[PDB]
Amino acid sequence: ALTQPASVSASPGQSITISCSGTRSDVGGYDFVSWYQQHPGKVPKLIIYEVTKRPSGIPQRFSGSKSGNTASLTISGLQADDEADYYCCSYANYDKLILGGGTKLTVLGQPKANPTVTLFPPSSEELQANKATLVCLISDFYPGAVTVAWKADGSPVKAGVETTKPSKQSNNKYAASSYLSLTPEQWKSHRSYSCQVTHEGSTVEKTVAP
Amino acid sequence: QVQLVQSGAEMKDPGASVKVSCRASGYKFTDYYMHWVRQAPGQGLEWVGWVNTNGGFTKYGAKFQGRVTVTRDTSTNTVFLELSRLTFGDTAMYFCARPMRPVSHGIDYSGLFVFQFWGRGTMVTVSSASTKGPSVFPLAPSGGTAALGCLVKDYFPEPVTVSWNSGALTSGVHTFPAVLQSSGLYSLSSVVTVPSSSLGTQTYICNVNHKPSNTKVDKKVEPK
Repeated sequence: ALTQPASVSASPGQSITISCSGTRSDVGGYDFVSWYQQHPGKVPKLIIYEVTKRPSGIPQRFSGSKSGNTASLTISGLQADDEADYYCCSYANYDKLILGGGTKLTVLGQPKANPTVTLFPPSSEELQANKATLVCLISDFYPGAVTVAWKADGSPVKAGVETTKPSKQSNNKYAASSYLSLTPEQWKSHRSYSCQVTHEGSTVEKTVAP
Repeated sequence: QVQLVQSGAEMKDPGASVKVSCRASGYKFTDYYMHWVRQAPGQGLEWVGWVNTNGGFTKYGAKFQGRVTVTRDTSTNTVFLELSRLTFGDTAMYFCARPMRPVSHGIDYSGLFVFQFWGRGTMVTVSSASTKGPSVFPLAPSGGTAALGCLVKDYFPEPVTVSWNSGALTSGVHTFPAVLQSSGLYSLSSVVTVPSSSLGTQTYICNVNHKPSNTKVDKKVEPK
């Protein structure tokens, strides 16, 4: 409902900023933006509310702001313990609360690494079973988070998508996978399908066709 | 001093119903609403609904209208979340969360629009009543590297093991976590990054074993 980057990162001592884009009906319409910190396997924690305020116990180096339809969370004096997933939230018309998809904050252990992407076509074996799966492989990247967007002849596809949480490779870089379910007719009928991968330092779009 | 204590994890069949409980303490119960927030595995937080504990009035999120019913018992300081007609898509951690201030009806609702205190969450898992073996499909290959792999599609339950070339091939091999699908079945893929120049001369075979269905498949993966 709200849009956040997949990940942000920086060195200890530095600062990061996480954006949270919405519309006039929510972020742009009210000052009811909150942010939550979720440490791996722990309960979410309120860190910002009403765009700029903090609940008690949250240090001053956590700050919030907004401009137009986009809210931002800024964390300075980065510490290892800041490593966590961060979610924004807003009141929205009408009588609802909506949230962003989440942002992984990594306190860099190593320099960043750009992803390599491979997009696999459906196999003839799957096609002859009247089904089709496109598999988008994302390899060798760091920090470990990406956004994957599927397109059909240039236009967005949201149905029939499953995506793995990033996993760690034997060589300690990260990988992810995404799967787009199609009919054989869709596969044969479009000029092309593509997998567009957004990572912290680069974007890659791979295209495949029959 | 505020505490929120939730009931234990639940495992359910599709179509069943479940009622999760959240016990509140450390504040005047009816002065505050209560939220329910969920998190499907590997996914983001989603707002499910709120209840005004003073009186019981409820509002629900868009995708949660109907199959979700939130109640409370003011005599025991307990809030309930009932899910009916469970689907595989309902598999998630369900958190109760208290907002930060009482609402001023017709005047100020700012207090409501945050999740200040959280329960530890209650896992609800909707589990396939089935055993299905996977279909195994080749992921055909083609900086001097190339990727190839196998797609292990539509199986239940876990696990599936995958090796390459009877275990001989290890470098560049990566086997992903399974994705839970809306059907209640899993899929996974295993890939291996290899020299492009090895394509068409080296042989690549994925060895798949899904013991629950006694599915053992060796699939040769050839270039396009």
